[PDB]
This record gives sequence, structure tokens and C-alpha cells, in this order.
Amino acid sequence: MAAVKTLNPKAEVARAQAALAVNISAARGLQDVLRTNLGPKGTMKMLVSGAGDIKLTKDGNVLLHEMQIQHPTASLIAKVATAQDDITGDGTTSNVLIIGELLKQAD
Amino acid sequence: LVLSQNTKRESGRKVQSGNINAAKTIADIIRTCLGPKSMMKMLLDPMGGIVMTNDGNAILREIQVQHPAAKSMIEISRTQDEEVGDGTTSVII
Amino acid sequence: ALHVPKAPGFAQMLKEGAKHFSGLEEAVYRNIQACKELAQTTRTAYGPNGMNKMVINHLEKLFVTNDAATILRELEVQHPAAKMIVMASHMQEQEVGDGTNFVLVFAGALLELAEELLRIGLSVSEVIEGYEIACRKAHEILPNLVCCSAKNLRDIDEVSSLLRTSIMSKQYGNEVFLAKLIAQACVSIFPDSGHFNVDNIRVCKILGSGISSSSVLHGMVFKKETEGDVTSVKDAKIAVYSCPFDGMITETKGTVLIKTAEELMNFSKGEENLMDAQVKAIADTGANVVVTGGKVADMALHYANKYNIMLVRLNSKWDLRRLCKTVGATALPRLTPPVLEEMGHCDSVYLSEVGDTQVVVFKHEKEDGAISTIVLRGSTDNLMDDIERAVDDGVNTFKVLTRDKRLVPGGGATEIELAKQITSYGETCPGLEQYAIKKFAEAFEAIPRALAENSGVKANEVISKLYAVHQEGNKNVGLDIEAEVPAVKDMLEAGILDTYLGKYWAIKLATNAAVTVLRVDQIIMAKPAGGPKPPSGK
Amino acid sequence: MQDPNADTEWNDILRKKGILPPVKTYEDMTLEELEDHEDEFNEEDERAIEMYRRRRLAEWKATKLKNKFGEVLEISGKDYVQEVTKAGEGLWVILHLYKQGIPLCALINQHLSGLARKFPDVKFIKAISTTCIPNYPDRNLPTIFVYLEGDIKAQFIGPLVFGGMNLTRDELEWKLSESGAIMTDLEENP
Amino acid sequence: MMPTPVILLKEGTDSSQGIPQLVSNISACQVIAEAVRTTLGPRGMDKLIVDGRGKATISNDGATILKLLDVVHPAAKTLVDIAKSQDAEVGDGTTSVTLLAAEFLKQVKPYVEEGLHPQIIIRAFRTATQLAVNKIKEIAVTVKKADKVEQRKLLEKCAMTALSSKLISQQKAFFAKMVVDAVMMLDDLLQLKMIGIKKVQGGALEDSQLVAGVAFKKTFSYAGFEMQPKKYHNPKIALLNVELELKAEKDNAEIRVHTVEDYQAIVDAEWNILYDKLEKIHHSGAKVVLSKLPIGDVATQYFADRDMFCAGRVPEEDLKRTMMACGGSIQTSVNALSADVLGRCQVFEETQIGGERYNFFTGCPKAKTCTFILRGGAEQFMEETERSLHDAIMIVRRAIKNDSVVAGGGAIEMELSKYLRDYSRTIPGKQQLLIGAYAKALEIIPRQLCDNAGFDATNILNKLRARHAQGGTWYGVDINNEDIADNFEAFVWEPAMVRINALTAASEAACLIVSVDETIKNPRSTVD
Amino acid sequence: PLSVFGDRSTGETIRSQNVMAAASIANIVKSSLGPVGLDKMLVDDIGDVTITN
Amino acid sequence: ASMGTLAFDEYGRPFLIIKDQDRKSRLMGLEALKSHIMAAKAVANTMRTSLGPNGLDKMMVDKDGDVTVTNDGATIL
Amino acid sequence: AALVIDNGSGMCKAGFAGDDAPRAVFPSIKDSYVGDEAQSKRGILTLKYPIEHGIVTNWDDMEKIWHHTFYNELRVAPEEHPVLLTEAPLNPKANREKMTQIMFETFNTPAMYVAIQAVLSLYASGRTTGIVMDSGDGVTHTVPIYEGYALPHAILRLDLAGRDLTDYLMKITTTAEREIVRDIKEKLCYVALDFEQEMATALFQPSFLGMESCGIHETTFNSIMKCDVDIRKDLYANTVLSGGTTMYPGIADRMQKEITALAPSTMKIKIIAPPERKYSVWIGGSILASLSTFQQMWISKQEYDESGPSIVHRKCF
Ligand SMILES: Nc1ncnc2c1ncn2[C@@H]1O[C@H](COP(=O)(O)OP(=O)(O)O)[C@@H](O)[C@H]1O
Ligand SMILES: Nc1ncnc2c1ncn2[C@@H]1O[C@H](COP(=O)(O)OP(=O)(O)O)[C@@H](O)[C@H]1O
Ligand SMILES: Nc1ncnc2c1ncn2[C@@H]1O[C@H](COP(=O)(O)OP(=O)(O)O)[C@@H](O)[C@H]1O
Ligand SMILES: Nc1ncnc2c1ncn2[C@@H]1O[C@H](COP(=O)(O)OP(=O)(O)O)[C@@H](O)[C@H]1O
Ligand SMILES: [Mg+2]
Ligand SMILES: [Mg+2]
Repeated sequence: MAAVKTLNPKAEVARAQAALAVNISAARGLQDVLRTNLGPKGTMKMLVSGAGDIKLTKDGNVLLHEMQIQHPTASLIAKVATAQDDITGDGTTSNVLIIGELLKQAD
Repeated sequence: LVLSQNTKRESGRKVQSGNINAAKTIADIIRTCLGPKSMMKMLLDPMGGIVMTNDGNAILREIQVQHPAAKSMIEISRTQDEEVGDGTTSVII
Repeated sequence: ALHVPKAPGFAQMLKEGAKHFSGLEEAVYRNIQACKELAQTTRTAYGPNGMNKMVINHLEKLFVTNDAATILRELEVQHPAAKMIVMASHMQEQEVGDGTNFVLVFAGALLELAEELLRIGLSVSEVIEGYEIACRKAHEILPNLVCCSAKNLRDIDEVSSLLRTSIMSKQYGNEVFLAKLIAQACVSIFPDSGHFNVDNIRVCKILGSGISSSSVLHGMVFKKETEGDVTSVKDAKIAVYSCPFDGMITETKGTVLIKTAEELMNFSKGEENLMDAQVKAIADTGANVVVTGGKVADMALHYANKYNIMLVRLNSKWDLRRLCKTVGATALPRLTPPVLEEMGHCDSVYLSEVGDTQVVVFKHEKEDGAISTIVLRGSTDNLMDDIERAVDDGVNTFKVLTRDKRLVPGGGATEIELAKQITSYGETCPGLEQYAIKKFAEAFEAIPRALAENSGVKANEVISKLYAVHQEGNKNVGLDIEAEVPAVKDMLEAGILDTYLGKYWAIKLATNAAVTVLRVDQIIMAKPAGGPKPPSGK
Repeated sequence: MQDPNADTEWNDILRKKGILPPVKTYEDMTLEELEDHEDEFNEEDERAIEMYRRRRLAEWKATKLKNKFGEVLEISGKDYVQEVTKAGEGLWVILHLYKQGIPLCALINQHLSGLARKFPDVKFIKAISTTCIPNYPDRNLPTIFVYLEGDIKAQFIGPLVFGGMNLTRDELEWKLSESGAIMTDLEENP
Repeated sequence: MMPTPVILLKEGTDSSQGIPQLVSNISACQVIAEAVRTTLGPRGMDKLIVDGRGKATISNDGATILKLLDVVHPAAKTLVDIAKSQDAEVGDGTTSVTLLAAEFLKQVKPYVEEGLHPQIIIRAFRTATQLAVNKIKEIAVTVKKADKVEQRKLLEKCAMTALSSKLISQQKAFFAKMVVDAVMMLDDLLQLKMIGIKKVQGGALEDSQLVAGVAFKKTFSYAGFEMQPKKYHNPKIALLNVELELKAEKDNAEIRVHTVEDYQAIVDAEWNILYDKLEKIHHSGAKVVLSKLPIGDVATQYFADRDMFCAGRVPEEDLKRTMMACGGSIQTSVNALSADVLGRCQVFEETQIGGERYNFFTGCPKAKTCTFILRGGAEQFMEETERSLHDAIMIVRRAIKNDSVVAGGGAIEMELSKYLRDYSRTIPGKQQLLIGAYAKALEIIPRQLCDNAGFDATNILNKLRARHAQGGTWYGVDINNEDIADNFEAFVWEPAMVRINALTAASEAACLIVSVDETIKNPRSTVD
Repeated sequence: PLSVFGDRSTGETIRSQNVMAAASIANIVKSSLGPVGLDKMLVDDIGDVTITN
Repeated sequence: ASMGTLAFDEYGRPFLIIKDQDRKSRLMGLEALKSHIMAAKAVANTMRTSLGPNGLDKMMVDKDGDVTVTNDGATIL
Repeated sequence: AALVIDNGSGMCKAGFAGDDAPRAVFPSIKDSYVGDEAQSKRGILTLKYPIEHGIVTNWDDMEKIWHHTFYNELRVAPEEHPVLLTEAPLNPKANREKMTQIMFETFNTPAMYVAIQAVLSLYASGRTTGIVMDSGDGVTHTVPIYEGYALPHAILRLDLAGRDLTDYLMKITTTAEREIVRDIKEKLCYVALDFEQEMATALFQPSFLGMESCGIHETTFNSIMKCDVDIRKDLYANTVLSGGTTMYPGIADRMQKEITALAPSTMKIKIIAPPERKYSVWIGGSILASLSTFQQMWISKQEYDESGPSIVHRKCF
């Protein structure tokens, strides 16, 4: 369907507008999940592992690593939030929100 | 039989045009990553990793191909990167 | 992070097996590549040195030919842009009858050069502008390149010399014999009126005696036998009936209602007496040959034998119509004896055995008639089909000459002169159109290039020689097939000529096809159907 | 089917109607491997690493207790019943029936001498066949019997089945691990 | 090559292109030739092929052998086609044509492999074919005397030659007389449907026979047929297309009566219709009655009581032969049975022929028909006997129309090889090699004769090349002596048209096969 | 009659086969002969490539 | 000595000449003659014991199990 | 969706495309509630079935039936769903014009298509090419089909159906007792490869019954021989049988044998006749109506308005 698919037929490719759409959609999805974490009036999410273990959290980094997501953009943003948390300890939810909103306002 | 059952053989102008088209395809993969106004590519490693770059050798190194001409072009990029460390897109183009 | 998802929107809403290509890269270049593959598939068959191909279709039927349109029909072309170029080639076959391979070669070349121009930085719109303006210049130029004209189509030597070129590309080894045959056939047809019908040239393929045993027959041949005892007639007085040779019956329903032993005793005798009366009225009109398009009854055949009438049965209706045109008769829907005008005549009607085949021949002695047949002998059905295609090319050339008697030099002379003149025109045109004009010009070079490549010589040497000689002023110079080395000669003095109309329509259709293929920017293929094929095409 | 099954909608409708059927963790790292890093492990991990290290230490001390002999020894026929039929409960026994004459027997005995130190858990014995079995045939050596709890688990008998004179100390090790006696970590290379 | 997201042709299209494709075509043709090689000549053997139905066919005839082979190679189908074409136009030479075409291809294989342009090869083939054909027409012996004894001798010898390859060679003189007797009776079109060939299992080849008249097998007689007589000494014969039995006067006929007297009148009316037909047939003087349509039991018994003979369901072809032999006309109506339309023979009989009953009309002096009755120990024995006789009959017809004879045993092949070698030594040097290859190819006929015979083909061909270059044009293989001989004096005669058409067809096949440079197989649709 | 547990080719068949095999091997390399010969790729069923004359 | 033709090509391309050439068999030359002679000898040696006054009979059983005891060579074969 | 009304000289067997079974088998398919939900159906229950021997006698009846197979047993509206009707092979043009006038003018169907029952039977078996031997209660038909369309020129029509079959058996008169003979016809009646070996332990031949035209195997053979010599392989090797008549004796191998005999010793003939889904024509119609080539073949309402009986006849006269 493209250059890469002629050499590696089992290749997945998002070009220009499609790639932008993919990335911005994933960013907007993460933002939609994490919008409720922000502030004291936010809501606590419950997260159940594959073993059945329960986590009650409002923390952006915890929620990210515990949500069940397989998106490359989500991976990028999760790593950015993980660095935010490793160096400062706070600012992960706001990090995700500002990333998503920059992407939206640029779209 | 004479040669193995799994042994295929192509010959002639078909092979030549096929090799040249494979090379042209490798060049079209990274043609846009050249210059000060190039754009990045987000490649997905088989280890679940991600590689955002506009480096010709990074791109052609994260890709795998089966046509031997495309293999030769990726080896071009590797050679250029090891020798001088730049020009990995100019050489391919 | 191990899968790229389909982007929101059309990429997700698209059906499962559907494909969507967009842009120069996914659509335009892929279409040009497909058309290039097509042109390459048919290039090696172009010209007298063109080689035959053995195409086997889905029904395991074999076609051995270097007729471009035949190969394309019997190939299963599945790429849509190639389908469009083939549609153009088939329109060429329909309009003119010869030049399909020119259409393919020229379209493929124009598209390759258009890809080049798009790579250097031109837009499809500008390429199309230049291609169209250059096609207009080519049509403005071509009338001036016309060298000869027919000047007589009632002759047989001039007509043979004129058809030789069209029937040389196909069947190169034997082109004087076939051109003689096709000229004989074509001039027997072609009345004092300027209308010439190609369906009036019939071709009967009989097997076993080499092509030099082929012949022309002023009349008709039917691979049939006679229904009765009579097999020969020397002053045929043919009576033609679209009805069977039996007693007429009711369209609603018929029942023989017997109520007395006498009616029962007399019914069958009355039937035969009626049949005897009918056939005797027919025989008494003087008819010695009866040709029925339907069935024959045993009693009617009995009485036809009794009164010495040759019975012939033609299952087809087209065969009956063509026989009527041949003999000058009228198909009667009733078994009534024919009037002096409804009757047809032939200097001979006889049953013969050409080879293994038994045939009924309606043969006139006069060197004219409404229909003429070419009896093709040959050791192979495939060989005879190829020779029939060559016959079709010659006959369609004769018709093109009846329409337009103008002739241009062949062997690439017209193409080289066109390339030169359009290059000289593009060198004057400023703006971004000059690139496309010069590529349209250089595209003509593909024709002598293919001729040279197929003759077995260096196309570059040939094209350089042709350009040099056409610079010196000779527009009738083209390449020489009769040379182990690159050579050139006067196409006119050699007698190698093409039809103005052939080139006109080939250029027009090839240019339109290329320009149409270029205008495509997005392709939205649907999942392939298992549908029982198009309903109308059956 | 009537048509070739490919990416077409007709086959799909037919299918719908019913026609045309369609380093991981410190858990595995040994005592040596655990020392190799030590620093790498996070302290939160190191809390359970203490327990896993105690577990591995206990297992190693158990194996130390189990490695009774670790060397090849020779038994006469007379005491054979005590040494083999009535060896330690669950203790794998490997008996090499051999005569000093046959050189292949000496090669097998050298390989067993190596494996005894390599595998101090398994009991390795050797014995003259004429002195273990009344009139043991001459052309029936070397004989490698593998025993467990007095029961024969394997018997590699013959001067040909054993594996030829090219038999290194590797293919014999694998043949002995075939019955699961010495439990080597490799595959049959030659 | 590259995947190309959308492909030009349908997936499964197999394209073979270039010199390898051409050499493979030549090799397939070589295979087809090998499949028939050993049938060539007096020392030739028969082939047994078996079908899916399990029915075996045994033949020395090359056309038959190749029709039975389910050849599918597009290039090797052409040899099958030219063998068919030879069987059509001539009737003999079917193996020779295939051998010659394949040998032309074999001889040009080296030049094809080294990149010689096929157009050059086809030009050379056309040239050498025209030359050899004109030379055959030039040196063919055509006796310009129109003497009848010599014109029967010529046909007998041509037929003996055409038959000296079959399982009837040990009686071929026998059969040759009959073949001539057969074709010398046909009138002017020499229709094959006018020679009947019956196969009666049981008996020896010499027990086979020709009847100067007509003969056909007894046809589903009803009761009373054994009450009929079975020999007539000057019968008049009524040949009819008439169903003689109580039947519905017509299928769309409906009787309606309201009276028992009318009922009985109708019954008696059917009976009187039938009896009237029979009475007309009886009063015509005909003592023998043949109908293309059934003759019921009532008519059978009627004729038995009148001491006449009747046979119904006679096949159409046997009836037309009875007509051409006895001299009557076939009548759908019995209302005008004049002596003009009745037939006549000197003897009619019903005899037993090997388990079957056969009616013989013999003694027709005006007979334009003959009927072969072939005996033998097997269905396929008799079938190959018929095929052999078909070869001989077609040969005799062609000779009758043009008594222009050449010699066999490879005599003509060696003469043309000489003439073309000579011609090739006088031309530039590119066509020289190809025309010399044509010449070398023509030598496959005597070579194969010597091979199938068990000689040293090399020594014999050396003798032949020498003897044909010393002066001498009809020298060829003598098989019983393992030597060479003047075959025109030995009477190994062959109509010139045989070899003319063989060369023409073989050269056309070679030119066709060599002009193909690409083969494109589309994938089978309706796969199954 | 033999009862050998195998296939048997004999005569012109096996000679033709031997010649076919040798010809096949020679046609593989004929294109790599002389200053105008060209190289060959060889792919080892795993993507291992070897170019050679 | 069997399996029709088998070369498949000296260029590596498929060689299909006869339909189902792979499923078909063929015997050529003297071995074919020897096979014929063995078959005929078997049939003849079966029949020769039913020859003469002291000749013995054969009991033929058809597809549907009916029995036919006979000395007639035609009925046997 | 697309309503697929399978008349099939049976019952209405109507429904929708995509359904593996019809939903409206009207002929021979609540109370005490309120409304006209039984009376309106009680009227149709005793109405004679128009199609006889595969041909429509009374059109008003058929129209009333269809109307009651749309509003009552489907509770839908034809003004928005395309209709696929079925016709018997060699059905007069007049009947086609009548049903097309009914659908487009009365039921105002946006588009419709009339398919041959044998073609839809072949479709339900999954194939698109082959020769179908359809023998029902009143007629016997051989329909050669290539590329999914019934070649309108090689349709040989002979008449030896259930009636004609049970006739001779009756010979070996009263309604009940000839229906005892027909009960035996309905039950096992194994076809005989050879009547000799079949009567020993006790249609193919016209003389047997008393006819003088042709056997059904002769009919198939000549219908295959009036087609293309290349498609001959497919016709010979994809002969599909249909019809309860032909099912009752289960005739496969007798046909196969004598057709092989008639045909050249080349094409291998295989007959697939084990389905008996008892809705083959309906499923074929559903497959067709599900395809998009059905939208291609649509005789649209606008087309009808513009051409009339000519559009129903598809021109090409
Ligand atoms: N009592 C409060 N009233 C208003 N805003 C608050 C209050 N407490 C915290 N915030 C603001 O809410 C934002 C989000 O808080 P928090 O969710 O802890 O940060 P993060 O989004 O990084 O997890 C911070 O920017 C903080 O300034
Ligand atoms: N600002 C610029 N304007 C124009 N050309 C540039 C500029 N910067 C770099 N180039 C040239 O464009 C190319 C950019 O190279 P780059 O995209 O880094 O790929 P690589 O250097 O690996 O070939 C080089 O040839 C460089 O000389
Ligand atoms: N004797 C000849 N010498 C050179 N060119 C020839 C000769 N005969 C025909 N041609 C050329 O061959 C071309 C046509 O060959 P053909 O394969 O039939 O293509 P098309 O199907 O387009 O006519 C024309 O360019 C014509 O001029
Ligand atoms: N008695 C004979 N002696 C030598 N050659 C013969 C004799 N009879 C026939 N021939 C030769 O054998 C060839 C006949 O080939 P054959 O296979 O018998 O028939 P076909 O004509 O079909 O090839 C001819 O060349 C003929 O000249
Ligand atoms: Mg042309
Ligand atoms: Mg002969």
C-alpha cells in the first residue's frame, strides 16, 4: 500500500496526516482518562490487576502504568510522565493534560 | 529432480529491474528525512520500544527486508554510518 | 507499543477487503508502473520481426499470435489503469482494425515520460496540458506527412501493394500471397458504391494443405453436407426459405380430430399428397436447389429427391442472410414457390471434399458478387487462426482506405518525423509546457526503438541514423528490416506505408488513455466479487 | 470448491451460509549469579532476595549433604547385592561391567572417573563381569547398568550400542542422563 | 522482482520467456516425437494406450497415438495438430511429419541456444521447404501413358507400401488387391462413406473379404423372421423410410366416436391402413424389404406369409450403400413403388459370419460401393486392421487423382538432403548453416528406419549419402538385407503428395514453434 | 521381477537425464563467463545473501 | 522405465507435456515385451489344466457370488 | 435488505437476504385476541396455489398471495426493499412482463430481479458453472450454466417428472391406490445401474414408459454438446441434480455411467446430488441478493418506468 509494504509486506504504516491523527487521538484519549485525576475534587480510580489485586489511585503515573493500553504515543507520554515522577515526584497528570492539550490546539 | 524443490531462480531484465526497484524503494523510504526541514519517524521495535528519528541509518536499521537489493542498501547505510557517521540518507538517495 | 492502529476516519470506516490508494506515490506511480508492465508484455510483438506469443486462457484455450488486441483480450489484466489502456487499444481495434500495439506502446511510453516529468517537479495538470497541446500539434502535423494515396481500389496489384504492409507485421514470411488473396477478395466486394462491408469477407478454415493452398472463392462455402441425393448443380436456381422444409403447422395447437374410419384412412395420404404438391410447385418454378434455414421432413426430402432438387440446411440465420446476399434471393417464411425476383442464381452449387472436410459450395464464375470467401488451408488450427487475424487486418486496412485514401510512411518514418517536428515546436513554447511537449515528442521514438529492438539491432544506432537523415530533409526514411546491422531506407520507394487514419486514431486514443490514467489521483478498490460476472455481457 | 478460495466476497457469503468450511529475576540466578550483580537489585527487591538467597543456600547445603561419595569405586560380585540392589534409598546407581582387557572398557572407565567427580550425587561403581555374573559372555562389554532403588532403570549393553571408540566424555554423559540418572545440562551433540 | 501492491495479471499467471522457453518448447516436441518414433517403417511396432475408462487402444498409426496422448504442452500440441492435418489431407505420413518437425527443431536447437534470431531460422525453413517441395514435384515419376493395367499396378504398389508397416503386412498383397478393388468401384468423389467396413470377431485375416455389393448385420428381428426365407436369386428390393406397424396415425391425432360401429370401423381402419401399405409393398414385386424405420411383428409375419424378406431399423449409411449398390431409391411413401425406384441384385442371402448373422446383397454389377468384412481375434485387432485399411484406401484415392510417385525407404529424403546441401553450399553463409541443418534433419527418416530395424544407421546413411552423390535418386533402405537398394525398382512407391505435405506441415510446425518467444498460462478458472 | 526396493532407469532415459542434469548445472553458470559475464545473488532460505561470479 | 517423462527442465522451469504425467505409467521396449509374455504365460498355464478328457474344471465366482463350474476356456476367461 | 421470494412451483418460501431459511412459507405453513389477524389469513388459507407445473395460471391469485406474503407473513413494506423473484426455465416472456408490472406498479418495489430456479439451485450448492437437472412434479429441465447464467440456447426440455415416473408404476387406477404407488415412489426406489442385474434378484429409456423422444442422460449430454467445447469440461464435471422427483430414486450413478459412455473418453464427470436442504432455490436467491452484483443486475424502478416490458425483456430482441 506504500513504499515500506513493498519490501516488508507485513508492515504497518501511518503517513503524514494519518500519523498525526493517530498520535493526537491517543493523546486526547489519555487526556480524557486523566482529566478526572486533577485536583482534590478529582475521583479515585480502582485498578484490578490480572491477579485480582486492587489499587486505589489518583496519581497520573500510577494510573498510566496501570491502565491497559498498547499505543505508541501512550508509551511516549507514559515515559515522559515517568521521568517527571522520577525527578520531581509530582506533575504527571498535569504533564499528560498539557501534552494532550498542546496537541489538540495544534491540530 | 536436479536442484532442490525449494530452489527458485530468476534471471535477466526481470532481476535487474527488480533490484533497481528495490533500491528505489529503500530510497523513497527515507527521501523525506534529508535536510534542515526533515520530519521525524516513530518506528516500533519488536521489543516494544520506540525510535523517533530522522537519521537514515536509524530508520533503515529498524526496518527489515527480504529483497537482497534492499539488504544491500541497508548495508550501504551501515557502512556510511560506521565510516564517517553522517550522510546515511544522502548515500541512499 | 507494538502495533500501528488505523487512523481515525476513512482508514477505519473502510470495509475489510477494500483498498484505498492516494497521491502520486500510492496511485499515480503505481498506475504508470502497471501500464509500463503492460507495454512491456506486448512490446516484443511489434512489427514484422515481432515474435508470437502462446497465451492460454482460463478455459485452457491456446492463442498463438502477435496481434496485440488478441493477446490483451486473452490475458486476464486485473490492474485498473492497465485495464484502461487495454480499453483504449480495443477501441482502436474497433475503429480501425490495426494499430492496437501502437496504442499500447505509445501510451506506455507517454506514461513513463510523465512519471519522469513528475519526478523532476511538474504537476499532473501541467503534464496533461503539454500532452494535449502536443497531441493537437501531432494531428496538425500528420496531414502534411502523407506521402502516397491509393488512387484506385478496383485494381488488384495496387491494392495488393497497399495491403502488404498491414499483412506483413503479421505473417512476415508470406506476405505477397496473402496480400494477393485479400486484394482479390476485397475487390470482388466493394461495389460501384463507395460503401465496403467487412462482414461480407468470409473466411473458411479447412485443415491440411499449407497456407499456399489457400484460395479465394466468389461465393460461399458451408462445412455442411446435402440432405438429399443430388450433390451437384450447374445452373443453380436457389430458393431460400426461413421456414422448415415441412408442412406448416398451427401456432396455437393442432389436433387431428378423427370421427370416421374414412378420415383416418385418408389423413396420411392427404398429408403426403399435400407435400408432393408443395415441392412440385417449387420444382416447377425452375428451382433446382432449395436452402432451408429450419429442419427437413422425411416426406419433403423424399419428394425433393424425386424431383431432382438439391436440399441444403443452414442452421444459422446469419449464414442464411449471407447466402441470400450471395445468390440474390429472398428468404421466404412460407413454403410457397418463389417468384422470379425472390429466386437466387449461381453458376454452380456442388458438394466437395476439401481435405477431411465435406463442404457445400455456392460458386459464381463472375469476378464479383455481394460476398466473397477466403478458404484458408493450413496444417494447424492455431496457424489458421493467426492467418485469419492477418486477413482481418488486411480487410480493415482496405476499409480504412475506402474511408480515407491517404498514406503515411511506415517503418518508423512518420514517428521519427513527428518526434522531430514536435520537439521543434516544444523548443519554441516557453513555460512549463515545453518539458511535456518534448517528452510527448520523444515518446514517438518508442516505435522505431521497438522495431529496431525486434529486428535484432541497436535501437540507438537506428534512431540516431533516422534523426540524421530526417534532418537532411527526408521524411519518408525509416529503418530497414533487411539488414543485420543498423540501417535505414526510403519507406516510400520500398512501399512500406501506413494509413493516415490508422496513425490519427492511434495517436488520439493513446494520448487520451495516458491523459485519463494521469487524471486519476485516488483509487478506491472494492473487495473482489464472486458475482456471476456482468449481467449484460453474458 | 467450484472457485478458488481467495479474498473475495462470494466465498465469504458461502462461508456465512454454511458452505466452504473456513536475566529474568533473582529467582533463577544462582549463588554465583546473585553475587555477580548484588548492587543492581533494588532494596525493595532485596527484601525478598534475602528469602530467595536463604532458599538457595538451603538447597545447596542439602546437595552438599547428598554428595556422599563423588568417586568411582569397584565392587566384587560377593558384595554386589549390598552395593547395588540395596544401595541408598532413591540413590541413582551406575554400574560399569567391564574387563580390563577391552580398551573400550578402559575408555568408559576413564569417562566415568571424570563424571564421578562431576556428579558427586550419583553413585558410580565398576566391576569385572566375569566376577559379577557367572560366565558373562566375552563379547558383551562394556555394560552400563543404571539402577534406582534396586531396580534396573537402563542398560546400555554391547561394544557397539555404547557409542564407538570416538566416545568423548560428552555423549556418554548424555546416554547416562537418558534414564535421568546424572542429569546433565546439554543435548546429544555427537 | 517486487510484490507490487496490485498486480497486472491474475494471480497464478505463469510466464515463460526467452531462449529457455524456446529450448523447452523444442524439448517437448522431441518428447512427442520419441512417443511415435518406433512405429516408423516395416520394422515398426505398435503402441498400447489405456484410457481412464480402462479401454485399451493398440495402434501403429501416429495420428491415433498422439490423439490418445493427453498432450497439454502448448508447443507440443502443434505436432499433434500437424499429425491430424496429415491424416486429414493425405492419410499417411502421420509419424513422418512429427519426426520431421521435431528433427528440424532438434537441428536448430544449437543455433537457438546461441542467440540466433528465430526470424532467420524461419526464413531458412521456408526457403528449404519451397526448394524441397519443388524438387519432389520435379523428380516425381508420373507415367504419361494412362494405361489401365499400369494404373492398377501403381495403385497396388502404393497400397502395399502404405500397408507394409501394420499387423497385416503378412497379407498386405491380399489387402492391397482389395483396397484397389474397393476404390476402383467408387464413382468420382471416392466417398469413404461409400466403402463399408464391418468387423466380425472370429476368423483369420485371410478369412476377411470384400463384397462387391453390400452387407450388414441382422437387425432386431421380431417373431416370424425365422419363418421368412433367407436366399433369393434375383430379388427386387424395396428400400424405404417407412415405419411398418400398428401405430398412432399421428401423435397429435385424437379419435372421437359415439358408436360401437364407429369404434369397430376405426379398429379395422388402422388395420386396413397397415395392410394397405403392406399390400402396395407386396405388389411392387419386391421380395426383399429394408426400412430405415422399424418393421413391426405384424408386418414381419405378413411378409413371412407372402414369402418375402423384411429388415427394419437398418442404419442410414447401410441403406444408402444398399441404394448405391442395388440401384434404387429410398422411399418414405409406398404409393409409387415403380421398378424405377426398386433395387436389384443377383443374390441376397442371410449367412452366419463368426457368431453374427449378416445379410449380403451380392451380384450388383452396377455397384458404386463395396463392403469390407474384417475378421480377427480381438476388438482392437480389427480396429487396427480397419485403421491400416483406411491408410491404404486414402493412399489409393490420392494416387488415383494424381499418379505421381516417388520412392520410399528414405530415398526421397536422401535426395532432398543432397539437393539442399548442394544449394546451401552456394549461398552467403548464415542461411548456409540453417539450410544444411534442414538437410541433416531430412536424414531422420532413413536413420529411424535403420534404428527400428536393428541396423547401424550410421553405416547405412554413409552408403546412402555416397550412392546419392554418385548418381542415383531412388536408393534407400532395404530392410530384409540390412543394406541399401533402388527402392523405385523394389516397388517401395509412395504418392508424391505424401512427402510434399509432410515437408510442408513439418516446416510450418517448426516455424510456428520457433516464432513463439513467450508463453503465458492464465490460472485455471472454475478450479475444481 | 527384480523386486529391488527402488526405482530403475535404463538406457536412453538415464542418459538423457544425466545430460539434462549436467546441462542444467552448466546453464546456471553460462551467464557468468568472460568480461561480459554478470554476477549472481544467492539467498540461503534465511536472508543470508551471497553475490558472486 | 516408468513415470512417463521426468526431467522437468534443464532451465528449472516447469515441464508439463502430458496430462497427469506424474500419475501415469509407461513401459518401453524389451521389458514391455517380457511383461506381455509373463501375463500371457500366466493365463495359458492357468488354462492348460482344463485340456483333454482328464482335464479339470474351474469354479468361477462372479461379483454377486454366483458359482459357475466349467471346463470351457471361453467361459473361464 | 433484499426480499427473496422463491416461488419455485412450491410455496412462497419468502424472507430476507442473509437468512439461511425463508420466513414466509405461506402455502401450508393468535386467535381469541382482538383484530383481523386470523380472518385475513383464513381467506388466503383456502386459496388455490397459482403456479401449476412451474407456470403461473391465475395472476390475481399470485398477486394476492405475494401481498399477503409481504404485509402479513413478513410485516414489511416492498417500497424500500429490492425483490428477487424466481421463474422456471424457459418461462414465457408474457409472464415476466406481468410479474414485473405487478412488482413495480402494484408493490412499487424500488428494484427487482427474476432468476432461474436452476441457477439459484446451483448457487446454493456453492458453484457457478454446471448443468442442472431439475425434475419436480410437473416438468423436467436441463439447464446449462456458465459464469452463473443459464445459457438461453442450450436449454433442452423433456417431460418425465414425478407424475410420468409413477405412471408406469401404477401400470404395474383410483386416486388412493395410485397414491399407494406414489408412496412407494416417495419412499426408496433405488436407481438401477442395469435393470438386468436389478430384476434378476426379483426415464433413461423412453420405451420403458412409452415415450419416443430421449432419455434424461441423452438430454444432459446434448445440452452439454450445445455449449462451448472449452466449458464442456465444466458442464460434464459439474452436473448438479435437483428436484424431489430425481431424489426419490436417488439417481446418480446410472446417469454418470451412461453420460460417461456418451461423452468422449476425456472429461471426467462427477455429479453432486446429496444436499437436499429443502430450500436450495431460496438459499441460492439469498446468496445472489446478498452479493453486490445483484445491485448491478437490478432492474430498477426508474428503468422500468422508462422502458416497460422492454426493460423486463432486457432488449436484445
Ligand atoms: N485546594 C486547592 N484549590 C485549588 N487548586 C488546587 C488545590 N490543591 C491543588 N490544586 C492544584 O491542582 C493541580 C493538580 O494537583 P495534582 O493532581 O496533585 O497535580 P498533578 O496533576 O501533577 O497530579 C495543581 O496544579 C495544584 O496547584
Ligand atoms: N540549512 C541548510 N540548507 C540547505 N542545505 C542544508 C542545510 N543544512 C544541511 N544541508 C545539506 O542537506 C543535507 C542534509 O543532510 P541530513 O539530512 O543530515 O542527512 P545526512 O547528512 O545524513 O545525509 C546535507 O547534504 C547538508 O549538506
Ligand atoms: N517491412 C517493414 N519494415 C519496417 N517496418 C514495418 C514493415 N512492415 C510493417 N512495419 C511497421 O510495423 C508497425 C506495425 O506492426 P504491428 O505489429 O502490426 O503493430 P500494429 O498492431 O500497431 O499495426 C508499423 O510501425 C509499421 O510501419
Ligand atoms: N518395404 C519397405 N522397405 C523400405 N522402406 C519402407 C518399406 N515400406 C515402407 N517403407 C518406408 O517407411 C515409411 C513409412 O512410415 P510408416 O510409419 O510406415 O507410415 P507413415 O507414412 O505414417 O510414417 C516410408 O518412408 C516408407 O518409404
Ligand atoms: Mg498492423
Ligand atoms: Mg504409412
